[PDB]
Amino acid sequence: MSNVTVSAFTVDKSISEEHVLPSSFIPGSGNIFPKFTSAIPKTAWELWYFDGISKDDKSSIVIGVTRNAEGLKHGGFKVQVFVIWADERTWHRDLFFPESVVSINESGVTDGIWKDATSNSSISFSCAGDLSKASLVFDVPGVVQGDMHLEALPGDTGLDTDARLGPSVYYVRPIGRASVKAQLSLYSSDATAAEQFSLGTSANGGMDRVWSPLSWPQVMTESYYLRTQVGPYAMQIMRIFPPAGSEDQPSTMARLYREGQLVCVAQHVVTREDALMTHDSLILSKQDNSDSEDVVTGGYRDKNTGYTVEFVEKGNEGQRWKFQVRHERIIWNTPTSRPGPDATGNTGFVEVLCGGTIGESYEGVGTGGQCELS
Repeated sequence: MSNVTVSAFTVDKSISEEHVLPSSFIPGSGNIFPKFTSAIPKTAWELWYFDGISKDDKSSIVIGVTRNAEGLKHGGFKVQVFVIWADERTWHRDLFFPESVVSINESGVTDGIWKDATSNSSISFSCAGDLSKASLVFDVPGVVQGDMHLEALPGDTGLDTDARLGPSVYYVRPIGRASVKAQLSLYSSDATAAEQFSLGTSANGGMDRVWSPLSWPQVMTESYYLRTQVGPYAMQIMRIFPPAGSEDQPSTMARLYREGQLVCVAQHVVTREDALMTHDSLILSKQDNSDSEDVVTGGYRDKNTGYTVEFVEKGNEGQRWKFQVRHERIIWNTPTSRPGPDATGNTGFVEVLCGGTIGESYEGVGTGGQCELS
């Protein structure tokens, strides 16, 4: 009943056994529309990611809307929802929907609807054509109901930058920098009680769009995610280490903004400020200050308490921005191996940051995540 372009998947019919090639990356675009349009191969995956974190009280919300075959045994395509309250209570669900539909409508809005007709449940996202905002509607009775809204902050969009994350993954950032609001009713597992969640004030966040034809262990052994507003600064980092047995350099899709102006476009990871002066570069190193009072580690074999971030502008005269990243609160700990002293895992953090150029000590909070595969 309207002039739509549509990719309608069901978990029963859209998972292919043969290998499929995805449509190509659209430079300068949010790439919101799915790249595996008719069927998705067993190893491939697609991600629509949204988060926000309150500078005022450190409440935070994290949404992963995915297509991939791993949910097949679970009854559909997975959506992940994590929240942490100001008081560090947490809530989480993996939700599986048989139907996933992404469409572009007559006004240019791209809508994604993950639905489960027989439980009257759905989670949807909606991206404005100009990516000036995106909103989500949670409608899962007895589980989660409410909405989330992201508004793009003024300035450069960063969409005219390289989105490759190594040779097998594309990491696009449709909304790099946004203000965020979220209100949810969150139910207990038995659905007899519900708690209210309101994202705190002065919340920042954004939206990322990620996809690959290869499984996670085929593209990386470890990843670090970070998104934060630090006074005038805003930065988004994804850094991976190459898969086991490879010998590539680490990869990164890392960006630094100042007053909304994109000032460092780092596609390379280095260990030293002079290692690669022909390119904007990133130094990302773990820290271990287990004696500090305001720090946490993940719940697996990585005992790092934080990271040092340094953006190194290109050139002999290039600027340098350095930020300390301290893990302050645990949003989630989920395993990527069987239990044990050497177990690996995936941890989400409320991060606290401080830094800038020399002579600056701006502060903010951010969302962090680290995953180590085995």
